[PDB]
Amino acid sequence: MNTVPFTSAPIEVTIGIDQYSFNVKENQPFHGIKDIPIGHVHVIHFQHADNSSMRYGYWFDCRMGNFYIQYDPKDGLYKMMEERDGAKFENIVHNFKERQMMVSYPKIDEDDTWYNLTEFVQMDKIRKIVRKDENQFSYVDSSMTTVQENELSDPAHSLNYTVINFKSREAIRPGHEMEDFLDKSYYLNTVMLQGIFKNSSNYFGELQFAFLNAMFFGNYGSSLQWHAMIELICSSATVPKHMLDKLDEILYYQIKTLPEQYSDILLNERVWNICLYSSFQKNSLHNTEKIMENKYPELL
Amino acid sequence: GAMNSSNYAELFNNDIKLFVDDTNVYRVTVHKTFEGNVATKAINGCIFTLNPKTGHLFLKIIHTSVWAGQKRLSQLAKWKTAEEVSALVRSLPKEEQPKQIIVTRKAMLDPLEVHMLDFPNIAIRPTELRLPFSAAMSIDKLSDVVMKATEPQMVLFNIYDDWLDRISSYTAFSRLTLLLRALKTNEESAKMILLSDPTITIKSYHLWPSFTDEQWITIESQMRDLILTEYGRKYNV
Ligand SMILES: COc1ccccc1CNC(N)=O
Repeated sequence: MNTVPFTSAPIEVTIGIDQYSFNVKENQPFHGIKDIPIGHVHVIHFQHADNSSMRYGYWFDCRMGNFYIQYDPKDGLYKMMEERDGAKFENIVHNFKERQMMVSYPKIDEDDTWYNLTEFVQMDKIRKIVRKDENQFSYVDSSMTTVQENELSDPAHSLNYTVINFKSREAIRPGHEMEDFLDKSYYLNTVMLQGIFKNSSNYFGELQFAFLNAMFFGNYGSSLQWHAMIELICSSATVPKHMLDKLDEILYYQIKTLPEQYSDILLNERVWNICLYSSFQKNSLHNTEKIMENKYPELL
Repeated sequence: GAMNSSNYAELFNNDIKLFVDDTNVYRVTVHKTFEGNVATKAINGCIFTLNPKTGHLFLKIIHTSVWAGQKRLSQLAKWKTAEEVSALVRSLPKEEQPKQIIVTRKAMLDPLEVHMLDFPNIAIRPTELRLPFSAAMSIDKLSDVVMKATEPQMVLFNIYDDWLDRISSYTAFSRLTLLLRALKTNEESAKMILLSDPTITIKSYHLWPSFTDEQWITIESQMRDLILTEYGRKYNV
Protein backbone atom coordinates (compact mmCIF):
# COMPACT_ATOMS: atom_id res chain seq x y z
CA MET A 1 0.00 0.00 0.00
CA ASN A 2 1.42 3.38 -1.11
CA THR A 3 1.10 7.02 -0.07
CA VAL A 4 0.79 10.42 -1.67
CA PRO A 5 1.63 13.01 1.04
CA PHE A 6 0.63 16.68 0.82
CA THR A 7 2.85 19.50 2.01
CA SER A 8 -0.25 21.42 3.10
CA ALA A 9 -3.77 22.38 1.99
CA PRO A 10 -3.67 26.18 1.71
CA ILE A 11 -6.92 26.54 -0.32
CA GLU A 12 -10.33 24.95 0.14
CA VAL A 13 -10.55 22.14 -2.35
CA THR A 14 -12.50 18.99 -3.20
CA ILE A 15 -9.90 16.24 -3.68
CA GLY A 16 -10.70 13.15 -5.71
CA ILE A 17 -8.78 9.83 -5.60
CA ASP A 18 -10.22 7.36 -8.23
CA GLN A 19 -14.12 7.19 -7.74
CA TYR A 20 -13.69 8.61 -4.17
CA SER A 21 -13.76 12.28 -3.17
CA PHE A 22 -13.37 14.27 0.08
CA ASN A 23 -13.67 17.91 1.25
CA VAL A 24 -10.58 19.72 2.61
CA LYS A 25 -11.13 23.14 4.24
CA GLU A 26 -8.79 26.10 3.79
CA ASN A 27 -5.68 25.51 5.94
CA GLN A 28 -7.05 22.30 7.39
CA PRO A 29 -4.29 20.08 8.82
CA PHE A 30 -4.22 17.76 5.87
CA HIS A 31 -1.19 15.86 4.67
CA GLY A 32 -2.27 13.22 2.20
CA ILE A 33 -3.86 9.98 1.15
CA LYS A 34 -2.38 6.66 2.49
CA ASP A 35 -3.12 2.95 1.68
CA ILE A 36 -3.27 3.39 -2.12
CA PRO A 37 -3.39 -0.04 -3.80
CA ILE A 38 -0.30 -1.03 -5.68
CA GLY A 39 -0.72 -2.55 -9.10
CA HIS A 40 -3.08 -0.07 -10.69
CA VAL A 41 -2.84 3.38 -12.18
CA HIS A 42 -4.47 6.10 -10.16
CA VAL A 43 -5.75 9.62 -10.62
CA ILE A 44 -5.66 12.33 -7.99
CA HIS A 45 -7.87 15.25 -8.96
CA PHE A 46 -8.94 18.62 -7.77
CA GLN A 47 -11.78 21.13 -7.83
CA HIS A 48 -11.23 24.39 -5.99
CA ALA A 49 -13.99 25.66 -3.77
CA ASP A 50 -13.70 29.19 -5.20
CA ASN A 51 -13.55 28.32 -8.91
CA SER A 52 -15.24 25.07 -9.88
CA SER A 53 -13.94 25.98 -13.34
CA MET A 54 -11.07 23.69 -14.33
CA ARG A 55 -11.16 20.30 -12.73
CA TYR A 56 -7.58 19.02 -13.00
CA GLY A 57 -5.43 16.19 -11.75
CA TYR A 58 -2.64 13.71 -12.21
CA TRP A 59 -2.45 10.16 -13.49
CA PHE A 60 0.27 8.24 -11.67
CA ASP A 61 1.57 4.79 -10.70
CA CYS A 62 3.31 4.50 -7.31
CA ARG A 63 5.59 1.78 -8.61
CA MET A 64 7.27 4.42 -10.78
CA GLY A 65 8.29 6.82 -8.02
CA ASN A 66 7.58 8.58 -4.75
CA PHE A 67 5.07 11.32 -5.59
CA TYR A 68 3.67 14.12 -3.46
CA ILE A 69 1.38 17.16 -3.81
CA GLN A 70 2.40 20.73 -2.98
CA TYR A 71 0.23 23.80 -3.61
CA ASP A 72 1.91 26.44 -5.78
CA PRO A 73 0.59 29.93 -4.85
CA LYS A 74 1.97 31.45 -8.06
CA ASP A 75 0.36 29.09 -10.57
CA GLY A 76 -2.49 28.62 -8.12
CA LEU A 77 -2.83 24.90 -8.22
CA TYR A 78 -1.99 21.71 -6.40
CA LYS A 79 1.05 20.32 -8.23
CA MET A 80 2.27 16.75 -8.24
CA MET A 81 6.01 16.31 -7.83
CA GLU A 82 8.50 13.49 -7.51
CA GLU A 83 10.78 13.16 -4.47
CA ARG A 84 14.02 11.46 -5.50
CA ASP A 85 15.42 11.17 -1.93
CA GLY A 86 13.72 7.95 -0.95
CA ALA A 87 14.89 8.04 2.67
CA LYS A 88 13.52 11.58 3.03
CA PHE A 89 10.18 10.46 1.60
CA GLU A 90 9.76 7.44 3.88
CA ASN A 91 10.58 9.61 6.87
CA ILE A 92 8.08 12.28 5.88
CA VAL A 93 5.27 9.74 5.23
CA HIS A 94 5.96 7.92 8.51
CA ASN A 95 5.73 11.14 10.56
CA PHE A 96 2.45 12.10 8.91
CA LYS A 97 1.09 8.60 9.48
CA GLU A 98 2.13 8.73 13.15
CA ARG A 99 0.35 12.07 13.54
CA GLN A 100 -2.69 10.59 11.69
CA MET A 101 -2.70 13.46 9.25
CA MET A 102 -3.43 11.31 6.20
CA VAL A 103 -6.94 10.20 4.98
CA SER A 104 -7.38 6.55 3.90
CA TYR A 105 -8.10 5.06 0.42
CA PRO A 106 -11.59 3.12 1.94
CA LYS A 107 -10.88 0.18 -0.49
CA ILE A 108 -13.64 -2.42 0.37
CA ASP A 109 -12.62 -6.14 0.17
CA GLU A 110 -15.61 -6.93 -2.22
CA ASP A 111 -15.05 -3.78 -4.46
CA ASP A 112 -13.43 -4.37 -7.94
CA THR A 113 -14.63 -1.04 -9.40
CA TRP A 114 -11.28 0.70 -9.98
CA TYR A 115 -9.71 -2.53 -11.35
CA ASN A 116 -12.59 -2.97 -13.79
CA LEU A 117 -12.35 0.68 -14.89
CA THR A 118 -8.55 0.59 -15.39
CA GLU A 119 -8.01 -3.02 -16.44
CA PHE A 120 -6.14 -2.24 -19.65
CA VAL A 121 -4.85 1.25 -18.76
CA GLN A 122 -1.06 1.53 -18.50
CA MET A 123 1.02 4.51 -17.46
CA ASP A 124 3.37 4.03 -20.40
CA LYS A 125 0.43 4.50 -22.77
CA ILE A 126 -1.05 7.40 -20.76
CA ARG A 127 2.30 9.19 -21.10
CA LYS A 128 2.21 8.84 -24.89
CA ILE A 129 -1.29 10.38 -25.06
CA VAL A 130 -0.22 13.06 -22.54
CA ARG A 131 3.21 14.20 -23.67
CA LYS A 132 5.34 15.62 -20.84
CA ASP A 133 8.30 13.31 -20.63
CA GLU A 134 10.16 15.01 -17.77
CA ASN A 135 7.54 13.76 -15.29
CA GLN A 136 6.51 10.17 -14.54
CA PHE A 137 2.95 11.36 -13.88
CA SER A 138 0.49 13.00 -16.31
CA TYR A 139 -1.52 16.19 -15.85
CA VAL A 140 -4.98 16.38 -17.39
CA ASP A 141 -7.71 19.04 -17.05
CA SER A 142 -11.22 19.97 -18.26
CA SER A 143 -10.01 22.32 -20.97
CA MET A 144 -7.29 20.37 -22.79
CA THR A 145 -8.13 19.58 -26.40
CA THR A 146 -7.30 16.55 -28.52
CA VAL A 147 -5.10 16.32 -31.62
CA GLN A 148 -8.14 15.70 -33.83
CA GLU A 149 -9.95 18.69 -32.28
CA ASN A 150 -6.91 20.87 -33.10
CA GLU A 151 -7.16 19.76 -36.75
CA LEU A 152 -10.81 20.82 -37.08
CA SER A 153 -4.13 25.45 -30.66
CA ASP A 154 -1.13 24.56 -28.44
CA PRO A 155 0.22 21.09 -29.33
CA ALA A 156 2.22 20.64 -26.10
CA HIS A 157 -0.92 20.65 -23.91
CA SER A 158 -2.91 18.31 -26.17
CA LEU A 159 -4.45 14.88 -25.65
CA ASN A 160 -2.75 12.82 -28.37
CA TYR A 161 -5.51 10.27 -28.71
CA THR A 162 -5.54 7.99 -31.76
CA VAL A 163 -7.41 9.79 -34.56
CA ILE A 164 -10.55 7.88 -35.65
CA ASN A 165 -12.53 9.30 -38.57
CA PHE A 166 -15.13 7.25 -40.43
CA LYS A 167 -15.13 9.50 -43.57
CA SER A 168 -11.35 9.40 -44.15
CA ARG A 169 -9.13 7.64 -46.64
CA GLU A 170 -7.57 5.74 -43.73
CA ALA A 171 -11.00 4.35 -42.99
CA ILE A 172 -12.19 3.61 -46.55
CA ARG A 173 -10.45 1.45 -49.10
CA PRO A 174 -10.61 2.68 -52.70
CA GLY A 175 -13.17 0.47 -54.40
CA HIS A 176 -14.75 -0.68 -51.15
CA GLU A 177 -16.36 2.68 -50.35
CA MET A 178 -19.80 1.37 -49.53
CA GLU A 179 -18.53 -1.85 -48.07
CA ASP A 180 -16.06 -0.21 -45.72
CA PHE A 181 -18.38 2.61 -44.65
CA LEU A 182 -21.26 0.34 -43.67
CA ASP A 183 -19.08 -2.46 -42.18
CA LYS A 184 -15.99 -0.96 -40.50
CA SER A 185 -14.32 -4.32 -39.82
CA TYR A 186 -11.37 -3.46 -42.09
CA TYR A 187 -10.73 -0.19 -40.26
CA LEU A 188 -11.12 -1.83 -36.81
CA ASN A 189 -9.16 -5.00 -37.38
CA THR A 190 -6.51 -4.14 -40.01
CA VAL A 191 -5.96 -0.38 -39.70
CA MET A 192 -6.46 0.05 -35.98
CA LEU A 193 -6.00 -3.28 -34.19
CA GLN A 194 -3.30 -4.78 -36.39
CA GLY A 195 -1.76 -1.54 -37.67
CA ILE A 196 -1.83 1.08 -34.87
CA PHE A 197 -2.82 -0.39 -31.50
CA LYS A 198 -1.16 -3.78 -32.19
CA ASN A 199 -3.64 -5.58 -29.92
CA SER A 200 -7.03 -5.22 -28.27
CA SER A 201 -5.59 -4.45 -24.84
CA ASN A 202 -4.01 -1.21 -26.03
CA TYR A 203 -7.26 -0.29 -27.81
CA PHE A 204 -9.24 -0.97 -24.66
CA GLY A 205 -6.71 0.98 -22.56
CA GLU A 206 -7.12 4.16 -24.55
CA LEU A 207 -10.88 3.71 -24.55
CA GLN A 208 -10.92 3.35 -20.74
CA PHE A 209 -8.55 6.30 -20.28
CA ALA A 210 -10.73 8.42 -22.60
CA PHE A 211 -13.80 7.55 -20.53
CA LEU A 212 -12.11 8.39 -17.23
CA ASN A 213 -10.88 11.75 -18.46
CA ALA A 214 -14.44 12.44 -19.68
CA MET A 215 -15.91 11.45 -16.29
CA PHE A 216 -13.40 13.04 -13.88
CA PHE A 217 -12.59 16.28 -15.75
CA GLY A 218 -15.59 16.66 -18.05
CA ASN A 219 -13.08 16.74 -20.88
CA TYR A 220 -15.19 16.95 -23.98
CA GLY A 221 -12.69 15.62 -26.53
CA SER A 222 -12.14 12.58 -24.34
CA SER A 223 -15.86 11.87 -24.44
CA LEU A 224 -15.71 12.14 -28.23
CA GLN A 225 -12.84 9.67 -28.32
CA TRP A 226 -14.59 7.26 -25.97
CA HIS A 227 -17.72 7.22 -28.11
CA ALA A 228 -15.79 6.89 -31.41
CA MET A 229 -13.91 3.86 -30.14
CA ILE A 230 -17.17 2.18 -29.01
CA GLU A 231 -18.85 3.00 -32.32
CA LEU A 232 -15.97 1.62 -34.39
CA ILE A 233 -16.39 -1.73 -32.69
CA CYS A 234 -20.20 -1.78 -32.76
CA SER A 235 -20.15 -0.82 -36.46
CA SER A 236 -17.85 -3.72 -37.39
CA ALA A 237 -19.61 -6.85 -38.58
CA THR A 238 -16.55 -8.97 -37.70
CA VAL A 239 -15.08 -8.55 -34.21
CA PRO A 240 -13.23 -11.24 -32.20
CA LYS A 241 -15.57 -12.87 -29.72
CA HIS A 242 -13.33 -12.06 -26.75
CA MET A 243 -13.25 -8.41 -27.64
CA LEU A 244 -17.04 -8.29 -27.66
CA ASP A 245 -17.27 -10.05 -24.33
CA LYS A 246 -14.66 -7.74 -22.74
CA LEU A 247 -16.18 -4.63 -24.29
CA ASP A 248 -19.51 -5.49 -22.62
CA GLU A 249 -17.76 -5.84 -19.27
CA ILE A 250 -15.83 -2.58 -19.79
CA LEU A 251 -18.87 -0.51 -20.72
CA TYR A 252 -20.89 -2.08 -17.93
CA TYR A 253 -18.65 -0.65 -15.21
CA GLN A 254 -18.32 2.70 -16.96
CA ILE A 255 -22.12 3.04 -17.12
CA LYS A 256 -22.28 1.75 -13.53
CA THR A 257 -19.82 4.36 -12.26
CA LEU A 258 -21.11 7.40 -14.17
CA PRO A 259 -22.84 9.90 -11.83
CA GLU A 260 -26.58 9.67 -12.39
CA GLN A 261 -26.83 13.42 -12.95
CA TYR A 262 -24.05 13.69 -15.57
CA SER A 263 -25.49 11.19 -18.05
CA ASP A 264 -27.03 14.01 -20.08
CA ILE A 265 -23.67 15.49 -21.14
CA LEU A 266 -21.39 12.44 -21.03
CA LEU A 267 -23.57 10.06 -23.05
CA ASN A 268 -24.23 10.52 -26.78
CA GLU A 269 -27.79 9.46 -27.55
CA ARG A 270 -27.02 8.69 -31.20
CA VAL A 271 -24.01 6.44 -30.61
CA TRP A 272 -25.66 4.51 -27.78
CA ASN A 273 -28.96 3.92 -29.57
CA ILE A 274 -27.04 2.94 -32.72
CA CYS A 275 -24.71 0.67 -30.78
CA LEU A 276 -27.35 -1.07 -28.68
CA TYR A 277 -30.17 -1.28 -31.25
CA SER A 278 -28.99 -0.88 -34.88
CA SER A 279 -25.37 -1.95 -35.17
CA PHE A 280 -23.93 -5.31 -36.05
CA GLN A 281 -23.22 -5.83 -32.31
CA LYS A 282 -26.70 -4.80 -31.13
CA ASN A 283 -27.06 -8.28 -29.59
CA SER A 284 -23.56 -8.74 -28.16
CA LEU A 285 -23.62 -6.28 -25.25
CA HIS A 286 -26.02 -7.95 -22.85
CA ASN A 287 -24.66 -6.54 -19.62
CA THR A 288 -24.23 -3.06 -21.01
CA GLU A 289 -27.69 -2.96 -22.55
CA LYS A 290 -29.36 -4.16 -19.36
CA ILE A 291 -27.79 -1.54 -17.13
CA MET A 292 -28.31 1.24 -19.69
CA GLU A 293 -32.03 0.42 -19.98
CA ASN A 294 -32.52 0.12 -16.22
CA LYS A 295 -30.59 3.29 -15.33
CA TYR A 296 -30.83 5.69 -18.32
CA PRO A 297 -33.95 4.61 -20.27
CA GLU A 298 -34.58 8.25 -21.14
CA LEU A 299 -31.55 8.51 -23.43
CA LEU A 300 -33.05 5.55 -25.30
CA GLY B 1 -23.95 24.41 -46.26
CA ALA B 2 -27.43 23.89 -47.66
CA MET B 3 -28.76 25.47 -50.84
CA ASN B 4 -32.02 27.35 -50.41
CA SER B 5 -34.08 30.34 -51.54
CA SER B 6 -31.66 32.84 -50.05
CA ASN B 7 -28.53 31.78 -51.96
CA TYR B 8 -30.35 30.85 -55.16
CA ALA B 9 -28.29 33.07 -57.46
CA GLU B 10 -25.10 31.18 -56.53
CA LEU B 11 -26.23 28.59 -59.06
CA PHE B 12 -25.53 30.97 -61.95
CA ASN B 13 -22.17 32.39 -60.91
CA ASN B 14 -18.95 31.23 -62.55
CA ASP B 15 -17.88 28.53 -60.10
CA ILE B 16 -18.56 25.19 -61.79
CA LYS B 17 -21.25 23.22 -59.98
CA LEU B 18 -23.39 20.18 -60.63
CA PHE B 19 -26.77 19.18 -59.29
CA VAL B 20 -27.09 15.39 -58.82
CA ASP B 21 -30.46 13.67 -58.63
CA ASP B 22 -30.75 9.94 -57.88
CA THR B 23 -34.53 9.66 -57.86
CA ASN B 24 -34.62 7.77 -61.22
CA VAL B 25 -31.53 5.60 -60.60
CA TYR B 26 -33.40 2.55 -59.20
CA ARG B 27 -36.81 2.03 -60.81
CA VAL B 28 -39.19 -0.86 -60.42
CA THR B 29 -42.57 -2.12 -61.47
CA VAL B 30 -44.35 -3.96 -58.68
CA HIS B 31 -46.41 -6.96 -59.79
CA LYS B 32 -48.13 -10.08 -58.48
CA THR B 33 -46.54 -13.52 -58.83
CA PHE B 34 -48.37 -16.67 -59.91
CA GLU B 35 -48.59 -17.70 -56.24
CA GLY B 36 -50.19 -14.32 -55.51
CA ASN B 37 -47.19 -12.76 -53.75
CA VAL B 38 -45.65 -9.43 -54.79
CA ALA B 39 -42.38 -9.07 -56.63
CA THR B 40 -40.54 -6.21 -58.25
CA LYS B 41 -38.98 -6.10 -61.70
CA ALA B 42 -36.40 -3.38 -62.20
CA ILE B 43 -36.38 -1.23 -65.32
CA ASN B 44 -33.49 0.87 -66.60
CA GLY B 45 -32.67 4.02 -64.67
CA CYS B 46 -30.49 7.11 -64.93
CA ILE B 47 -28.48 9.53 -62.84
CA PHE B 48 -29.47 13.12 -63.58
CA THR B 49 -26.34 15.25 -63.27
CA LEU B 50 -26.80 18.84 -64.41
CA ASN B 51 -24.63 21.99 -64.66
CA PRO B 52 -27.35 24.66 -64.07
CA LYS B 53 -25.25 27.42 -65.61
CA THR B 54 -24.55 25.76 -68.94
CA GLY B 55 -27.45 23.38 -69.25
CA HIS B 56 -25.03 20.46 -69.76
CA LEU B 57 -26.66 17.18 -68.65
CA PHE B 58 -24.55 14.11 -67.96
CA LEU B 59 -27.17 11.39 -68.28
CA LYS B 60 -25.75 8.18 -66.90
CA ILE B 61 -27.98 5.31 -67.89
CA ILE B 62 -28.28 2.62 -65.18
CA HIS B 63 -28.95 -0.67 -66.92
CA THR B 64 -30.84 -3.29 -64.89
CA SER B 65 -27.86 -5.62 -65.08
CA VAL B 66 -26.17 -3.52 -62.37
CA TRP B 67 -28.69 -4.85 -59.84
CA ALA B 68 -28.30 -8.56 -60.65
CA GLY B 69 -27.50 -10.58 -57.54
CA GLN B 70 -27.43 -7.51 -55.28
CA LYS B 71 -29.30 -7.01 -52.01
CA ARG B 72 -30.76 -3.82 -50.47
CA LEU B 73 -31.04 -2.10 -53.84
CA SER B 74 -32.41 1.21 -52.59
CA GLN B 75 -29.24 1.61 -50.44
CA LEU B 76 -26.94 0.33 -53.18
CA ALA B 77 -28.50 2.77 -55.64
CA LYS B 78 -27.30 5.67 -53.54
CA TRP B 79 -23.73 4.31 -53.60
CA LYS B 80 -23.88 3.32 -57.31
CA THR B 81 -24.88 6.93 -57.92
CA ALA B 82 -21.95 8.20 -55.88
CA GLU B 83 -19.55 5.81 -57.71
CA GLU B 84 -20.72 7.12 -61.08
CA VAL B 85 -20.60 10.82 -60.18
CA SER B 86 -17.08 10.28 -58.84
CA ALA B 87 -16.01 8.54 -62.04
CA LEU B 88 -17.51 11.42 -64.03
CA VAL B 89 -15.59 13.99 -62.05
CA ARG B 90 -12.36 12.02 -62.49
CA SER B 91 -13.02 11.73 -66.23
CA LEU B 92 -13.19 15.50 -66.61
CA PRO B 93 -10.15 17.80 -67.02
CA LYS B 94 -9.20 19.62 -63.84
CA GLU B 95 -10.48 22.97 -65.12
CA GLU B 96 -13.83 21.29 -65.85
CA GLN B 97 -14.25 19.56 -62.54
CA PRO B 98 -16.92 21.09 -60.29
CA LYS B 99 -16.14 23.13 -57.18
CA GLN B 100 -19.47 22.09 -55.62
CA ILE B 101 -21.90 19.19 -56.12
CA ILE B 102 -25.42 19.78 -54.77
CA VAL B 103 -27.44 16.57 -54.14
CA THR B 104 -31.16 16.86 -54.30
CA ARG B 105 -31.72 14.32 -51.48
CA LYS B 106 -29.78 14.28 -48.18
CA ALA B 107 -29.32 10.51 -48.28
CA MET B 108 -26.81 11.05 -51.09
CA LEU B 109 -24.51 13.20 -48.88
CA ASP B 110 -22.56 10.43 -47.12
CA PRO B 111 -22.31 8.14 -50.22
CA LEU B 112 -21.00 10.98 -52.31
CA GLU B 113 -18.69 12.38 -49.60
CA VAL B 114 -17.01 8.96 -49.17
CA HIS B 115 -16.63 8.41 -52.89
CA MET B 116 -15.13 11.89 -53.24
CA LEU B 117 -12.61 11.72 -50.37
CA ASP B 118 -9.90 12.10 -53.03
CA PHE B 119 -11.42 15.52 -53.87
CA PRO B 120 -11.35 17.35 -50.50
CA ASN B 121 -11.77 20.71 -52.22
CA ILE B 122 -15.15 19.79 -53.82
CA ALA B 123 -17.97 20.83 -51.48
CA ILE B 124 -20.76 18.22 -51.23
CA ARG B 125 -23.93 20.20 -50.40
CA PRO B 126 -27.60 19.47 -49.72
CA THR B 127 -30.48 21.73 -50.68
CA GLU B 128 -33.78 22.77 -49.15
CA LEU B 129 -35.31 23.38 -52.57
CA ARG B 130 -37.86 20.84 -53.78
CA LEU B 131 -36.51 20.52 -57.32
CA PRO B 132 -38.59 18.64 -59.88
CA PHE B 133 -35.78 16.70 -61.54
CA SER B 134 -37.59 13.41 -60.89
CA ALA B 135 -39.77 14.40 -63.85
CA ALA B 136 -36.76 14.13 -66.21
CA MET B 137 -38.11 10.79 -67.47
CA SER B 138 -41.16 12.76 -68.67
CA ILE B 139 -38.96 14.24 -71.40
CA ASP B 140 -39.56 11.89 -74.31
CA LYS B 141 -36.07 11.79 -75.79
CA LEU B 142 -34.52 11.16 -72.32
CA SER B 143 -36.96 8.41 -71.44
CA ASP B 144 -36.40 6.95 -74.91
CA VAL B 145 -32.64 6.64 -74.59
CA VAL B 146 -32.89 5.19 -71.05
CA MET B 147 -35.44 2.52 -72.03
CA LYS B 148 -33.61 1.46 -75.21
CA ALA B 149 -30.24 0.98 -73.53
CA THR B 150 -28.86 -2.52 -73.54
CA GLU B 151 -25.71 -1.73 -71.56
CA PRO B 152 -24.35 0.99 -69.28
CA GLN B 153 -24.06 4.22 -71.23
CA MET B 154 -23.36 7.91 -70.69
CA VAL B 155 -25.38 10.21 -72.97
CA LEU B 156 -24.72 13.98 -73.11
CA PHE B 157 -27.47 16.58 -73.61
CA ASN B 158 -28.05 20.31 -73.21
CA ILE B 159 -31.32 20.49 -71.28
CA TYR B 160 -31.70 24.18 -72.31
CA ASP B 161 -31.56 23.49 -76.09
CA ASP B 162 -30.44 26.85 -77.51
CA TRP B 163 -32.21 29.01 -74.95
CA LEU B 164 -29.00 30.54 -73.64
CA ASP B 165 -28.64 32.31 -77.00
CA ARG B 166 -31.54 34.55 -75.97
CA ILE B 167 -31.93 34.33 -72.16
CA SER B 168 -29.77 34.10 -69.06
CA SER B 169 -29.05 30.92 -67.11
CA TYR B 170 -31.26 32.13 -64.24
CA THR B 171 -34.17 32.44 -66.70
CA ALA B 172 -33.26 29.19 -68.42
CA PHE B 173 -33.29 27.34 -65.11
CA SER B 174 -36.58 29.00 -64.08
CA ARG B 175 -38.11 27.75 -67.30
CA LEU B 176 -36.69 24.31 -66.87
CA THR B 177 -37.97 23.98 -63.31
CA LEU B 178 -41.40 25.21 -64.35
CA LEU B 179 -41.66 22.73 -67.22
CA LEU B 180 -40.51 19.86 -65.01
CA ARG B 181 -42.74 20.87 -62.07
CA ALA B 182 -45.65 20.89 -64.54
CA LEU B 183 -44.68 17.52 -66.01
CA LYS B 184 -44.55 16.19 -62.43
CA THR B 185 -47.94 17.51 -61.33
CA ASN B 186 -49.84 16.40 -64.45
CA GLU B 187 -47.77 14.84 -67.20
CA GLU B 188 -50.62 14.52 -69.68
CA SER B 189 -51.75 18.15 -69.50
CA ALA B 190 -48.15 19.36 -69.54
CA LYS B 191 -47.30 17.35 -72.65
CA MET B 192 -50.58 18.43 -74.24
CA ILE B 193 -49.60 22.06 -73.67
CA LEU B 194 -46.21 21.48 -75.26
CA LEU B 195 -47.26 19.74 -78.46
CA SER B 196 -50.79 21.00 -79.20
CA ASP B 197 -49.48 23.10 -82.10
CA PRO B 198 -48.10 20.78 -84.80
CA THR B 199 -46.31 23.65 -86.55
CA ILE B 200 -43.94 24.09 -83.57
CA THR B 201 -41.49 21.25 -83.86
CA ILE B 202 -38.61 19.85 -81.78
CA LYS B 203 -35.33 19.90 -83.70
CA SER B 204 -33.57 16.58 -84.01
CA TYR B 205 -30.77 17.97 -81.75
CA HIS B 206 -33.16 19.45 -79.17
CA LEU B 207 -35.34 18.23 -76.34
CA TRP B 208 -38.12 20.85 -76.34
CA PRO B 209 -40.07 22.62 -79.08
CA SER B 210 -38.70 25.53 -81.11
CA PHE B 211 -40.91 28.21 -79.54
CA THR B 212 -40.43 31.88 -80.34
CA ASP B 213 -40.01 34.24 -77.37
CA GLU B 214 -43.68 35.20 -77.51
CA GLN B 215 -44.69 31.55 -77.63
CA TRP B 216 -42.57 30.75 -74.59
CA ILE B 217 -44.48 33.38 -72.60
CA THR B 218 -47.79 31.77 -73.52
CA ILE B 219 -46.41 28.29 -72.79
CA GLU B 220 -44.97 29.44 -69.45
CA SER B 221 -48.31 30.99 -68.53
CA GLN B 222 -50.14 27.78 -69.43
CA MET B 223 -47.75 25.75 -67.26
CA ARG B 224 -48.31 28.01 -64.25
CA ASP B 225 -52.09 27.82 -64.72
CA LEU B 226 -51.75 24.00 -64.78
CA ILE B 227 -49.66 24.01 -61.61
CA LEU B 228 -52.00 26.31 -59.69
CA THR B 229 -54.90 24.24 -61.02
CA GLU B 230 -53.75 20.72 -60.06
CA TYR B 231 -53.07 22.31 -56.67
CA GLY B 232 -56.76 23.19 -56.40
CA ARG B 233 -57.95 19.90 -57.92
CA LYS B 234 -55.79 18.40 -55.18
CA TYR B 235 -56.69 20.53 -52.15
CA ASN B 236 -60.15 21.61 -53.37
CA VAL B 237 -59.61 25.40 -53.35
C1 LIG C 1 -10.15 8.69 0.35
O1 LIG C 1 -11.55 8.78 0.41
C2 LIG C 1 -12.00 9.53 1.42
C3 LIG C 1 -11.18 10.41 2.11
C4 LIG C 1 -11.67 11.14 3.15
C5 LIG C 1 -12.99 11.01 3.49
C6 LIG C 1 -13.82 10.13 2.78
C7 LIG C 1 -13.33 9.37 1.75
C8 LIG C 1 -14.17 8.40 0.99
N1 LIG C 1 -14.95 9.03 -0.08
C9 LIG C 1 -15.92 8.32 -0.76
N2 LIG C 1 -16.62 8.92 -1.75
O2 LIG C 1 -16.15 7.17 -0.49
